[PDB]
Amino acid sequence: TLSKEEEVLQNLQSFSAHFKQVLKNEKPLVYYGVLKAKAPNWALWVYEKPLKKEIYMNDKEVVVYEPNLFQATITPLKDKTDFFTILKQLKKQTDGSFKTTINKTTYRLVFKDGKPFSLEFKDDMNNLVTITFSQAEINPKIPNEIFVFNPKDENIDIVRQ
Repeated sequence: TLSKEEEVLQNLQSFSAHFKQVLKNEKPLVYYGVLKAKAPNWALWVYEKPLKKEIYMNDKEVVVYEPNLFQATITPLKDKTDFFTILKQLKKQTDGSFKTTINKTTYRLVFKDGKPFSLEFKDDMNNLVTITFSQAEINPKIPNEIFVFNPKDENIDIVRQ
């Protein structure tokens, strides 16, 4: 009664992948990085190119660290919308994609060769965000400390918005 993709989501406890992030508008400026996610609701997005940014996320908040600025911006989250939460919520659609809606934003996951392949949603400006995964790993061992925002030094301005 579970498809192969449905079993992956049921059994999933961690995930890592390289990603390409495209936002559709004037000219596609494409961001590249690495994603690590882990139960219960932890996620880390490391952008490597062309800008370096680290986005730590859990159930309660998101931390956006901009090393070029020596600044971290913290936003409390009212809805659980981290990557692992979304996956554990997806339901299979008639077209074979997977979807879920959280706070009026619909997220669409497509699989390929048995692994998460792409994630698509509108941002809060109604712009379409497409994230494509490569070198995807199902249930890798990801050490917990990777997820701890450790400045590490203390030049960092902490901005709350």
